Amino acid sequence: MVNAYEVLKEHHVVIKGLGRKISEAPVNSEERHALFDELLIELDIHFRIEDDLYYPALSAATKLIAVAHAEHRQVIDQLSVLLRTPQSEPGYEDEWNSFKTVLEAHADEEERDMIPAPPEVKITDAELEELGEKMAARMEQYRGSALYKLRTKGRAALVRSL
Ligand SMILES: [Zn+2]
Ligand SMILES: [Zn+2]
Ligand SMILES: [Zn+2]
Ligand SMILES: [Zn+2]
Repeated sequence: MVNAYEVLKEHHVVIKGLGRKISEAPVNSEERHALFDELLIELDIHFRIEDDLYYPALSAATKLIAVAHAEHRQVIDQLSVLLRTPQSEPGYEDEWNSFKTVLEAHADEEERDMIPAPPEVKITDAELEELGEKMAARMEQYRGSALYKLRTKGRAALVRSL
């Protein structure tokens, strides 16, 4: 029996783990480039399940919902800056660290304020299980479409979809 909080917390662990593997791989290595694509896939589907399923269930917390969505903008805006410095360029590792910091702050801020749901949100244990089930299935569906984009249309197309 999984629930919505566990789905998101377990996926934050995945994302943080990819971020650590990226950081540990040599700059501009084949390994680091593949790991970064893997992170983009997981990030794409993570923000979508938050925006499409989890945050709507929490809509009664209007101020924290606004902050949550603005924090997504923070991550996407920083990703745009990161992609303007390729790994072959001297300032790349500074840009990667700046992005990693913003990404890690997403999860930390969410796990402070929004997991579990804020007090204004009335959601039952049974509803959290059904929501967790829907999120887990939607994650598989979204990963399929994210991969389709990356495979058939490229990394740029996957970034434009965030
Ligand atoms: Zn890998
Ligand atoms: Zn988020
Ligand atoms: Zn969003
Ligand atoms: Zn999250």
